[PDB]
Amino acid sequence: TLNGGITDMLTELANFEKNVSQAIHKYNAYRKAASVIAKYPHKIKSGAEAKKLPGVGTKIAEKIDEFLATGKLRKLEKIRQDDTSSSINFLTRVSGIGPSAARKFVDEGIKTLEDLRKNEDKLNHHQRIGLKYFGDFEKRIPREEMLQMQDIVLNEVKKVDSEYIATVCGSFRRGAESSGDMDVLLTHPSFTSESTKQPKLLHQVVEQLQKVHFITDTLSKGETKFMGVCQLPSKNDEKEYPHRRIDIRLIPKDQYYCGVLYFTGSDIFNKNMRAHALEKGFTINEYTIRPLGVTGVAGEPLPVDSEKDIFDYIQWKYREPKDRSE
DNA sequence: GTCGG
DNA sequence: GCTGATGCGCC
DNA sequence: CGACGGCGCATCAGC
Ligand SMILES: *CC[C@H](OP(*)(=O)O)[C@H](O)COP(=O)(O)O
Ligand SMILES: [Mg+2]
Ligand SMILES: [Mg+2]
Ligand SMILES: [Mg+2]
Repeated sequence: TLNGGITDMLTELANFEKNVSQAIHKYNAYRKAASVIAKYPHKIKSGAEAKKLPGVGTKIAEKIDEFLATGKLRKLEKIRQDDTSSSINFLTRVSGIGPSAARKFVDEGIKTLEDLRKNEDKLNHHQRIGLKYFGDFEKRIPREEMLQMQDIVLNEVKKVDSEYIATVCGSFRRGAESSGDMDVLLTHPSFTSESTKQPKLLHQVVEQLQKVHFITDTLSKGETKFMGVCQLPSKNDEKEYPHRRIDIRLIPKDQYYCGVLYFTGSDIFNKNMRAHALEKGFTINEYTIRPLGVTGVAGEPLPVDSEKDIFDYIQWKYREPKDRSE
């Protein structure tokens, strides 16, 4: 838990700026600072010491001085006592209630868990499922359950078409001991950057996972991205496993490396790496790495035959998945 | 909130 | 219907 | 002082 006090302070400040202030760049600034301090292999003894790290400026240095002197932050003390703030911070924990919906709900007097359950007809489909599994979704998944979930998905995908490849990404591919959810990258040879030679490629997989009662609910679904809910089967007379979030992303098979880089994360690593790419005159998305032309208009996709090729282009030494976490 | 022209 | 803007989601 | 990562799906306004 080294500099755990400081990183917890910065995360709380980030969530405030995101949820209450709707200040996305302040949110990103706080999380970048939190991530760089988490990686620092010494007990920070001063704001001046922290300020030497990239992402920590004058204002974060001053808060760290306050926090090390007093073990708290008066700004955070006040946010915690503010009723609108604490109402908004609570509601934003429901899947599908963002900053705008939370403030809207608070404006209608809907501020608590009881208030939401009374007001189900005021909730869209996503929000109703977020409410139904509120408690379940705050639970982390042990790596042991992630391996059982992997076995069901990979085995069920093989049953639809042996040409599908399914890869579990997110914190699981980074080798975390627990995961917030299950992120699945899907490829099929019939879907490339050049041609969709078969329709319902994602649909057929979702349908098989519904048929064996693994996928239990849908939050959203298009041609390339599924967002839903799944659950491990339980034994005779055992308590049921919690319901879990599942994301499935179908990526063009020739663009697998850009796709697996994106879907492995972490989010903060992606933002740091894409920001660095821009500094080096390249743009990275889940599909391609492209050069920026004279104008600032992206050029043709560069050849990529490995994750490492993307690192090479922007002149970074390769980071294994396990080294891309916070 | 921070960084780099 | 379509297109473009916005909210909320993913890493 | 401008830029800050990039894009999928749901929803709604305007034509
Ligand atoms: C943490 C201190 C703040 O840094 P940012 O530009 O959010 C400001 O210095 C104080 O502003 P406040 O939020 O009005 O206290
Ligand atoms: Mg995840
Ligand atoms: Mg996910
Ligand atoms: Mg995540």
